[PDB]
Amino acid sequence: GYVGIKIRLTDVAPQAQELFKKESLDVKENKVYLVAATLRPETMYGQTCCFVSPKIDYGVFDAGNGDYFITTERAFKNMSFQNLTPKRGYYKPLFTINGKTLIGSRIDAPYAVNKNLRVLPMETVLATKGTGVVTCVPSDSPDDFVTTRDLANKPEYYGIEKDWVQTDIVPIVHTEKYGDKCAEFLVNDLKIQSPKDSVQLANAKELAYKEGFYNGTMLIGKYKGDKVEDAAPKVKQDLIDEGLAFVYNEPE
Ligand SMILES: Nc1ncnc2c1ncn2[C@@H]1O[C@H](COP(=O)(O)O)[C@H]2O[B@-]3(OCc4cc(F)ccc43)O[C@H]21
Repeated sequence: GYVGIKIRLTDVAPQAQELFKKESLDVKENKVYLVAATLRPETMYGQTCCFVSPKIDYGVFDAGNGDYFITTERAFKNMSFQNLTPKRGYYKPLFTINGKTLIGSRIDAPYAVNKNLRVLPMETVLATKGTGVVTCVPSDSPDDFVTTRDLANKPEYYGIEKDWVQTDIVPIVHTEKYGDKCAEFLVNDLKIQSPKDSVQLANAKELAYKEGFYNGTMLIGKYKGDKVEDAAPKVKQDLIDEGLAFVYNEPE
């Protein structure tokens, strides 16, 4: 399974405003969330944006009790089978929305120390994995770092504005092998120049995880100074207790 991170949609992008208005779904009154799937809840302090795929047609689903989730239909269907939605096996969204239509939207990500976060495009989101929504932690995720780099280097070309992408990375996890921004270290060390270098990125991802999780120390938050291995389950439970996240499993 995954930890679903409830990223609050505070302001919708101009191209999506006419869509949300037609549905009578005010993001100021109602709680509309992009639900990002993560296995690294301890890294939520370093969220710099939320990624959606331009290729994916997301659903806006009734999550019950005034909540609304933006995910793939596959993911929401899975959530319905484990008491996270109003009705078991019901997964028709209120409406469908392409990832491109959400780009530029403003969001509030749980535990993120950086402010003024935006929804940005990620071309390499695997549509059949998790929720199809990926939160961006460039300090420790090689995929997120390489995607952020390309967006920051040619923002207008990528259909975004300069101020929407954040490059001033706040360190979250200290490591002995790769310093305090292991993803930056590893992307440079392995000379990964494109987000589509899947084989090398998978290598970097695993190296970053093993060192950061098993040997890393938290640099921020309630568990600053603690080993990541000890802190991670505590951060996860805190997020769940505070209504900012939840766990959900998949078939098989
Ligand atoms: N549909 C998708 N397409 C591409 N990537 C996706 C995705 N859904 C989630 N992810 C990414 O893969 C991680 C789980 O890795 P495995 O399952 O073990 O491969 C998740 O945790 B992680 O979230 C924040 C984070 C920080 C970090 F320092 C490292 C990783 C992540 O990035 C997410």
